[PDB]
Parts: sequence; C-alpha cells; structure tokens
Amino acid sequence: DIITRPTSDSIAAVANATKPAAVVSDPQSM
Amino acid sequence: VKAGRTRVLVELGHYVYTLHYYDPQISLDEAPILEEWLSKINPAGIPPVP
Amino acid sequence: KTVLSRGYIDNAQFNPLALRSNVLLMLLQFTLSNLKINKSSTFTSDVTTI
Repeated sequence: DIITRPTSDSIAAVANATKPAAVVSDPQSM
Repeated sequence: VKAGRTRVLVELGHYVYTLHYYDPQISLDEAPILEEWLSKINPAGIPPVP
Repeated sequence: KTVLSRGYIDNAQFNPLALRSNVLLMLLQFTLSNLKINKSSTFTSDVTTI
C-alpha cells in the first residue's frame, strides 16, 4: 500500500481536456 | 532516425528508467520498444524510459 | 423589421425608407441584452506541459 490522493477536480478537468492522440493514421511516412 | 540519417537529443532533467535484459546470441531490432514508449507520451506525462 | 414593416412589405423584402429607425431599435436590443455582471469563477493552474 502507498499514500495517494485524488487531485483537485478542477485540475483533473483541465488536464483531461488537453490530451492529443499519441498515434494517428497518416497516409504519409516518406 | 530509424534510418541512419538523423540523431536526436532529448533534454530531460531526471526521469524514471526501466531496462530489459536480452541474450547476446539473439539478433533483434529494438525499434518496437521505443515505438511503444512513444505511444504513451502525452502533454500530461510520460512512461519510464526503456 | 421591428417597425413600419408589419403589414406593409413582403416577407422577403426590407423597407429601405425606414432603415435608420430599424437599425436604431436593433442596436437598442443589442445593448439591453448585454446588461449583466461579469461574475468571477474558479481559477486553477494546469499541470500540463503547455
């Protein structure tokens, strides 16, 4: 077990807003 | 980078690192490990460096 | 079509001889619609790299 607590809701909301996809389908890799 | 045409320096102060032990007698390309590592990087955080 | 247009012009036209009055009334509605108090909200910081 370890001590851990949820972050403030406001911070979590804004953080989750800005999360771009790591891998995307690009038809070009040349 | 995978082709021998580019060299990249990533400036990290400190970071969590993990490592894998392989057999010297087995040929392999380690690109998939890095690609997996890249697949989980986002503006919020990063996984440990392999 | 606030005034001088009810049963005088077609549904697809606008009265060119009463333009000033209609514009004035439209602006008045625009003004009255914004009479508010800009209330504060919950400010917070972002742990994101951006």
